[PDB]
This record gives sequence, C-alpha cells and structure tokens, in this order.
Amino acid sequence: SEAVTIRTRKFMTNRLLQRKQMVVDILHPGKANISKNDLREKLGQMYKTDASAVQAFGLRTHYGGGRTTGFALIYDDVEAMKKFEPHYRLVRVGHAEPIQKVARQQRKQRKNRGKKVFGTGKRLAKRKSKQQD
Amino acid sequence: GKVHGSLARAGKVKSQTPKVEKQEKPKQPKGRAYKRLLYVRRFVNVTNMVGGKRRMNPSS
Amino acid sequence: PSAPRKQSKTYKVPRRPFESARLDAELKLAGEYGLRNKHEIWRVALTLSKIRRAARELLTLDEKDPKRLFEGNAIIRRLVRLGILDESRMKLDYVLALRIEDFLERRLQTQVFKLGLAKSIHHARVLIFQRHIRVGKQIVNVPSFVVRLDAQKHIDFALSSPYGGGRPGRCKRKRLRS
Amino acid sequence: GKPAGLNAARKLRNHRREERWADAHYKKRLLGTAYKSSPFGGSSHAKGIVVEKIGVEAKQPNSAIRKCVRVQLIKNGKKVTAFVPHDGCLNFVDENDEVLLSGFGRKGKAKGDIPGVRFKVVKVAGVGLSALFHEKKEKPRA
Amino acid sequence: VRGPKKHLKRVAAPHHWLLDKLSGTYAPKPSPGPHKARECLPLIVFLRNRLKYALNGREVKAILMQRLIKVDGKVRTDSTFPTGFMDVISVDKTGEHFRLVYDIKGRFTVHRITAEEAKYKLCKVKRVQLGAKGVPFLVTHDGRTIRYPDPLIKVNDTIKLNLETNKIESFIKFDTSAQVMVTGGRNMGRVGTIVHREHHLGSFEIIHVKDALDREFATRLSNVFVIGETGKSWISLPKGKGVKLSITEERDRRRALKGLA
RNA sequence: AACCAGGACUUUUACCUUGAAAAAAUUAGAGUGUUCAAAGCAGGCAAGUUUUGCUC
RNA sequence: UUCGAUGGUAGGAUAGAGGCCUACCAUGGUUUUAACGGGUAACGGGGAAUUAGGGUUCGAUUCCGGAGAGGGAGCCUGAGAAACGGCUACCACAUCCAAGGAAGGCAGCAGGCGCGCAAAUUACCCAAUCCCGACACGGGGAGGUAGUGACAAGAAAUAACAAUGCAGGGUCUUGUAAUUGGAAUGAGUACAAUGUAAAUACCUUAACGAGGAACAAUUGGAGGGCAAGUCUGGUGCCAGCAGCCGCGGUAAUUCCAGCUCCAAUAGCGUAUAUUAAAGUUGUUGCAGUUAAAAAGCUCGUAGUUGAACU
Repeated sequence: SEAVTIRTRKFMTNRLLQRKQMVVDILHPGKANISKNDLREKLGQMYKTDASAVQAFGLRTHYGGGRTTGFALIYDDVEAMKKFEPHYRLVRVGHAEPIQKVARQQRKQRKNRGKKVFGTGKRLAKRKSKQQD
Repeated sequence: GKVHGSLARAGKVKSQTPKVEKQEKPKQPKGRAYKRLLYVRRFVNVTNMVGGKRRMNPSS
Repeated sequence: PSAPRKQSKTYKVPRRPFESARLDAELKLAGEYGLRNKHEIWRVALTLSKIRRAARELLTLDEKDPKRLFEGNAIIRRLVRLGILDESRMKLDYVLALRIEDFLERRLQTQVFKLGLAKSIHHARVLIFQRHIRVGKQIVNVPSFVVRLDAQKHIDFALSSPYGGGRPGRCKRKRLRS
Repeated sequence: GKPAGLNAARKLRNHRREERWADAHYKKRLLGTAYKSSPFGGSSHAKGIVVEKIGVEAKQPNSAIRKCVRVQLIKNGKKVTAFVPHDGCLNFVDENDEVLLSGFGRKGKAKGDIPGVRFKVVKVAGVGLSALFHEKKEKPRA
Repeated sequence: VRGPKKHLKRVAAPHHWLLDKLSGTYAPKPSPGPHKARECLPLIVFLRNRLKYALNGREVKAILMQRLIKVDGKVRTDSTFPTGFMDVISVDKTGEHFRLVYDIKGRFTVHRITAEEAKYKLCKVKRVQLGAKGVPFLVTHDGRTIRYPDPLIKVNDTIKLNLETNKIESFIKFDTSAQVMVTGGRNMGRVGTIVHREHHLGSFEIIHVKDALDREFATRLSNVFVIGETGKSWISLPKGKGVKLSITEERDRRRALKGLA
C-alpha cells in the first residue's frame, strides 16, 4: 500500500431517493489489497460528506492486480441512507443489528401447526387439560 | 447348435503357462512431454536409414 | 434460467485420421508452433473453414450488392484488425487464399518469439503460465490469446517476478536459507 | 421411365412410398422388429439370469469350444445365448449370477463361425469384466 | 388456460424492451391499463432499464410509492403500469418531463421535453359516435373518452389534450400533406408525410409516406399516427427524426464519430 | 362529345419481383478486449486537476 | 343414416353462432385427389443432428399452445374451475379401528420401495427476476444459492534451465543420461482483504510449500482395411482369436507373458438408435436382353402430358 488512486465514472445524482451514485475504479499496481472501510473513508473525504453515509459494493479485482471495479453510493441526510439502504447492506456496514430469526423451515412448520389449531389456542389447551387431567 | 462339449478342457493353456517376472523401469514422462520427446527424435537421431524402411519396432 | 445458454464445439476431427501426408503435416505444424496437441490445429482449421464458408457465400453474390459489400467489408476489417489479413490485397478473394499459418502467426506464442525474450518456442509455453507477459495493461497467460493490431508495441514484461525483480524469492529464498 | 411432368408429384411420391418397403433397412425400422421380435426392446444393455453353459461347435473351416452361456432375460424370461470374451473364465462365471448382456456389433446377426450368438457379457454379478482376468477385483460373496 | 395468466417470461417479453437474457427468468408482465400489453413500456422498465434512477424492484417500488412519478399529470403508484406511446412521465421532484416516443429503430427511447410542451398530448381517436342522451363522444388509442367533440373531428384524426383541464385544444385531419409517424411494423418510429392512400374493401388500408430525405414507403393504417402538419411537427421528435439510416450509413457515421470524441 | 388530367382497371389465374403483416429463444451475422475462448449484451473518455458529467 | 348422419322450419339450452338438443319435413354428406378402419414402440411447433446442392433422422427436454392430476362421472363458490395441495358418488389400491366409525392421492420441492442398462440433498435463502395480498414492511420447494456425480461444452498443468564419454553433425548443436547442483516453481496447508442474505467457488493474498514413490496418465492396436513386430519364452487346427478376409496340425509377425512403437489424451473403448457412405430409394440421381425386374396382347376412364400462329 504505497500509492492508490480512485476514479469515478457514470456519475449520476438521484433526487428521488436523495443519493448520488457512481462507478468507482481503484488503481493499485503496487501489490496492494484494499478493504472497504478505507475506500469509504476516501469517498467520505471527497464530496465533503460525513463518510458515514457512504455505501459501496462490488469491488472485484482484475487479473494480476491493477484496477478494481465496484459501485459506490453516497447519501445526504443520512436518515435517507437508513430508510433506503437494504437491511443486509445495513448489517454489513454495521449500522443495523442482525435480527435474530429462527430458520425458515421452522417458521413454515410453526405456521402449519398454528393454522391447524383453530382459535387462539390457550382456551383449547385449557379444555384439553380439563379432559385429560 | 450342436449337443457336444467338454467343459473340462476349457482354459487348458491358461493353467499351464508359466508366470515370469517383470524388470523395474524408471519413470518415462507421458503426454505432451512424450509427444515433444518423440518430435525431438523423429528425423535426426536415426539408425534405420539406407533404404527408407524407418522401422520404429526393430526385430532381430 | 428461462432461456438456454448457447454452446458449441470449436474443434472438429478429420474424417480420415490415419493418413500419412496429413499426419506429418500436423506433426511439423505442432513442432514449429509448440502446440500441445492437435486440438489447437482443429480449432484454427474450423475458424479458417468458417471464414472460407462466409467468403464463398459472399463471392457467390454479384458485385456491388449491398449485403455482399457490407459483410465483405466487415470480415476484411476484422481480419486486418486481427492482423491475419495483409494490409494490401483486401478484395474478398485472398481471404480464401489465407491458410492456417496466417491464423497461427498472430498467436501470442509466435508473436513473443519474434519479439524476443523467449530463446525457444517451448520456453514461451513454460513462460506464459508464470504470468511474465503483459499485453498493454493486462497480464495475459493464455497461449492462444492472439495479439491485435496495436498490441505488437505493447507486448511487455511483467513488473514483478525474477525477470522484473521485486523480491522474487520462493525457490531463491530456499537456496538463500542454506 | 419416370414421369417428368410439372404435376406428377403425386405419382412420384406414391411410387417412392410403395417401393421404399423393398429396402431391408426401411422395412426393419418401420416394422418394429427391434422391439417385438428382438430379444431386447431396443435396449443397448440388459440383465439376465444364467441357465447353463454350452460348448457350441465351430463351423467350417474351424472347430472349437467357445464356452458360451445360455441365459434367461430378467425382463422377459426368454432364453438366449451369450459369449464370454476372456479366456478360461468358465469356472469364474457360474449359473444364476445376475449377468449383464450387450450386443455384438452386427445389430442382430451371428458372429464368426458360431451360429446363434448375438450377445456378450459386459458385467457379471456386479463386479464387471476385465478385472477377474487380471485379478484386479475379485467376485463378491453371494 | 383455465383463467388469465399473471406471469410473463424473460424471452417472452417484447424485444424492444431490451431485457438481458440472463439475470432473471421472469418479465414485468404489464398490468391492464390505457395501452395494450404488447405496445406499452412498464414504469419499472422505464425507471430502471431506461433512466436507471433505480437498480432493483425494491428501489423502483420505493420511488413510485413516494408519490413522485406522475404519468399524464397524475401520480401512478403501480409498478408495472402500461405507459405507452405519447405519455408524459413528469418527475416533479427533479423537475423533468419525458414524452414516450419510438426511437429510430422503433424501440421506446428516452426523450426530454421542457416544462412547457409537457402539458399537452396528441391522441389518435379510435371511434366517434353519439352515446346516451344523443351526446357525442370519441375514444382514443390510449383508452381515453372525451365527450362533446367538434363535429369536424372524424375517425383517424389527432386531437390535442391538456391533462389538467381536458377538452380538445386542436384537431388534425387525416389526408395528404399531413405529418405522420409510423407506430408499427418494420417502419415503426419513422416520420414522414402522407402522399397516397389506397382503398381495400373489408381489409386493411395502405398509406404511402415520404420522409424528409426523399424516401417513400408504405404501411398499414393502424400503424399510422398523425403528429402534425407539413413543416411543423407538434411534438419534439428525438434524435434521428425518423430518417432510417441504413447499416452502411450507421457504420460510416460511427467511424466518423469515433476518435477524439 | 373527345381533347387534357385525376380515382378504379387481372374476366380469372398459375408464374416472377417487391411491399405490408407476422414471438422470443435458435442459425448466419454487425459492433464491443468475459486476460483468449465457450461467453455476455455490455460498454467507452481520462493518465498532468482524479474530474457534482458526456458519448455510443 | 337406430338412439342425428346431410339440409330446411319452429322451439328449448348456452354468454353467444351452431343438429348442441327437441318435434316435423326431404335423403341426404365423405370417398382411388384414399373416405372409413387399424397400428403408432405418436403431445404438436420454434427447433436439434448429418452437412456441396437436394435430402434423411429426431423433438420426453429451459419458449408457445393442448390434456391431465389413479380411472371416469357430477357440482358449489367465484368474472374466470367440470379445479382435484375444493367437494360428492362408484371402481382398483392402501390406511387407524374400542370393530360404532373417520376417512386419501408427491405426473409439485427434497426423500423412500419396486420396475429397471439408465438419472443427485429428506441442504440454505427470499438478496436478484417476478407473482399474490387489505399491502413501501407479509408470503412464494416459483425462483436464486450451494452439495454428489465421469462426460454436455470452453482455457491449459505433468515441467525446463547445464555440465556429460560417445552416434555424430559439423569449433556450432539433439539424444538416453542406474549422476548431481543450482534455477522458474503450483496445487495443496493455513490466518488476511474481496466475493455472498450468510456461505461455496473466483480475483488479489499472512506465510510453508517437489529431486525421484518426486506430487508414476491411461485406453485400444501393431497381417491388410487402418498406424505400429520373421523381437524372446509357454500351448500347439487344441486352448483360442476372429466386426470381414483370415491365423492356430513346434520356427505362431493374428493364441498368453516380457520389451518397443503406433492413434487419442483426462481421456480411450464397447453396445445400441440415427446420419454420411447409399448414384443400394435415385426430383436432382438408379436399374429392367443375359446380374433382381417390360404385364400374353388390345381397348380405354380418373391421372399425367399435350404441334404452330394473335
């Protein structure tokens, strides 16, 4: 990591979602590997933003090093980022907790048994206890 | 189509051929190396000339 | 998904596989160009045959036909850009005269050999796998890359590696240890 | 000779269709002999149950014992003959071994000097051939 | 079969949508609306594969449900809304207006008209007849109904709307020396002038059209859309203006632009 | 009347040319450097400011 | 042609046309240009294989249309179903059973038995495509992601750098090297950064990472077709090969063992169905005196072909 440069193409400002999108390519011929946080900081330093409303994905390297291509998004009014960016990107960047949900197969089975059980269920269980105790 | 046969005589020779041993050999590269090797010795290193026979399986 | 992914066979075997004249011809061609096997010969022959078939179909039509002129210009321009067709005699009749050697002379193997830095033809084959050759700004490793019109002056060495330096190591470090 | 009129397509087509049955290849392909009369049903391979072993005599100018086997097909129960490629393996191939049969090459014709043989053993008892002759793989317990 | 279909297929979608063969097995399947499913551009396609304001179905749904995109002066919250020929998609957030017109090759391209010239729309009337109480009414190509039209308006005439106050503003007859843009067939998107009209009883009618660069062709009546008079097109035509340059013309032009540009 | 021009003019065709109309995928094939290729329908600028964009 | 087959009249039913049905009236309708019946080892098409042209074979299968949910039949809801992950009745299966009874349909996604020559996980996810809904948020075995396979396709790794007496050739240059040293080392082992819903894989990438078991590349053939043995041991018209010819009765180039070479190469071989061969299905483009085939002769209808001239 000696000298890496960033270049943006296909720049476009989207006022419908309050964001600005670009295609980011980074040149790093000197045997340098790049994370995502540092590129987020570089995009934060540019465009005089807070560096907290920058979301980048892609960032796939070419053969034998050289140039790496990816997509970058910046957001004004960072509440726009929170309300528009998908949850998986939010939990990837660390701005949203990972919601603890049970497996999909378990949810399917619980829905099936809940459907088979008519009504609420507590009253049915009490009646079953009355008959079986 | 004939009702005739000696089931005992089947496999007569196989049971009487003596079994010999095999001499260990160093590894010879195969594939592209063998193709390249035969190309290198295909026109130059020849002893079967004078006649044009080009016998790659000599007999004596 | 909804639509199939198109695929095709790029090599065709000959009808007679044990004729001496052809067998010696491929033997000489493989030795000259450092071909691993006959698959490269089949692919080059099939590509040349398809080019010949298109040329024959175009030459069947009369002169100044809009379809013939458009397609004939397209194949000639593609061939000269790839360098297979000579800068002169672009008249849709010498494309048939083009042979396998013309296709093979634009291969990455021969081109680097004529440019030097090879010392052999099989040396190039053992050299491309080490990613020592870059074509412009891309380090190509396939022997059949085929160099374009402007890549002749851009066939360069790799910045890294023992030839380029940059701490080669590996076997060198093994020797340096003891 | 043949009609050469601009409206003789019906005559040419009818004559071609009628005479097309003369060819043995077309007759076989359209009469379904590979399924009805054939021991198989167009299958390339099949399984059978061994019945016995026959040393069929060789026709002129030869005379030999070819240690062939009489087999019963699993899917149909019909009795046919089979040939053993490897030498001296008669003791290895026993009866009721759940053998696997395939064709020979002439698509339903006898091979060489032995009449009545059209099928050969590819696998026996699930161990296959080319292994019990070199002792690479031995037969399983039954 | 056994009921209407609700799933379309990628490959089964119209070719002019320009959808990738891979990356998805299903197509937008436009919902019922003003335009036919085979002659319409879905709003999701327009806002994703044409304008690229959105990248995913969630993104385009959020854009549409924010009540920002308006079609013909009215906000549309439908994802696969069938926006077809001559529709004014007004993005009031940024302040841009688009008029859906066919490209030089017939595909639905992107055209940008100003704030003015976006408050009107030309409709080819489909049938004119008198309805209840004897009152007259006409129906147009986009499934619009207009009551009390001018008596001069007949079948195959192009009328001008407002999209905020309705009512007819101007009307153009169908005859010789009228600017027409083809909206179907092998010449869809080409602009020219009516020259000759044929007549067939019980079948389609042939209209001969000559473009600005002196090229004459023929097309069916159902593919002819009147867009203005001679020397005055009542809409802003896109680049190309319906001239239909051939493959050789496109090739030498592309070579001319390439290099330094 | 006909003399000029305009709308229809096949009695009825086969035949030939051309046009309209008519799924996509497929095939041939245009363009484009998935490092070549089977591919895909993407893409390109610019190596001195890393360019609040432009161009197929 | 009854118990509707052809047409007419009238009526009923259908959302609507209609012999769809009903009553009456006439005997009509198709057919050697093949009606009708039968077989189909027949879902149809875009299309696929072979490739001078013409042709031949296939299409169960990523798209479109049709039928079906063990077999028929009937019906409610609903705009839309004769729906079967809706119901009713019968038949053939299988099913708990206090023997009174309830009752069910994987040709949906995984998985199981059996028939089989023949075909995979009882995995993850709604992130991408789109669909449904009261709906910016829910669901989707649609779909996407992964896991096992010998094969359907595309790219290349098994190496090369020297000394080496000699065959030499020409002081320039290959060869086996019972030999070694330094070189270029890539798969793997393992924390990183990308990738991804999260992972696998991919590109970059902490570092370790070959000297002969290196980290041993095989399948068929060597009489011809069709390429490569009168080389050596064992049997000896036997064992056996052998697609065909053909070899095997002591000198076996074809039998089985060693060696070498040949074609292909992570592929080779075998079996079957098809295509080219096949100008042996011939329209292009066969043949009929003697090899297969001019009817014993004549008349002559469909059919084919039809002198010249406007």
